[PDB]
Amino acid sequence: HWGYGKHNGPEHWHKDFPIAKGERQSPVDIDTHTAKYDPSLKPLSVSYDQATSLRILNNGHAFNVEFDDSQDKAVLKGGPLDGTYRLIQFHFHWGSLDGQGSEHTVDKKKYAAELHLVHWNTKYGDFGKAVQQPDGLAVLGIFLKVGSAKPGLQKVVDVLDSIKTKGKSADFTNFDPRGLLPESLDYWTYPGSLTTPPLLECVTWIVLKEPISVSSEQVLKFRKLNFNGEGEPEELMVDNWRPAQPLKNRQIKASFK
Ligand SMILES: NS(=O)(=O)c1ccc(-c2cnc3ccccc3c2)cc1
Ligand SMILES: [Zn+2]
Repeated sequence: HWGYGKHNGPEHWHKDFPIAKGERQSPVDIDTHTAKYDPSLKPLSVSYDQATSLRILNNGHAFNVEFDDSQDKAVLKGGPLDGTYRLIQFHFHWGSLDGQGSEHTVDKKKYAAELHLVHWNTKYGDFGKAVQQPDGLAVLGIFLKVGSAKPGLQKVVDVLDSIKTKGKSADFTNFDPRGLLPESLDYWTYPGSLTTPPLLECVTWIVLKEPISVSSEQVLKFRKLNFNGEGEPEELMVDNWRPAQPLKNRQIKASFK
């Protein structure tokens, strides 16, 4: 099955998921000089004060911090969006080296990691229905650069030892995702896809221009996770990013001048 290795990595996915060669695939390079300022773009509305985190899971390609999405608790609105999107999970993509790891790039620059806060459009009733719709998901993407530690990330880092291998999960209640956001909510936005199989073309991408800083030790502990399950040969969970895909007939808009 699919993964990030030489024999099952992004270059192979199209054989099981032909949409990998589609017209609105993610991630993309964000050419900041070609992205046009759109003065009609509204500010983002990130309402996370009532977020209810539940669990953290090693799913064999990343770790997901999952939320209660059975009610409107943590929601994304505004920006390019119509309607209300419920937070269901966030996860990261990261590198084996500080100089790579993000999925989106900015003027071809790669960050050490990228955070994805995944939300689904409540008008479709549940997550599984939403991913079948071209406006089903809104993913808030946030770059991570290596520098000073991010205090609000440390509770995530601390628990990774307990979910080292594929299929392990741990209680993760009372985590506040507001501690993962940068100061500014200026963003770029474009229509795209899931960056992992099934690669469905259901995502409005909202990528924050301001990265967050994490410490070398924080990302180091990301890289001690495992792709494999317990009892199998150890494969470090590193370089779980898909590279930039052709922009094709899309325009990236900027919320800011
Ligand atoms: N990396 S990303 O674009 O933010 C992202 C990628 C994939 C999913 C996801 C994962 N597994 C699925 C299984 C069945 C249906 C939809 C799925 C979506 C959810 C979010
Ligand atoms: Zn992702």
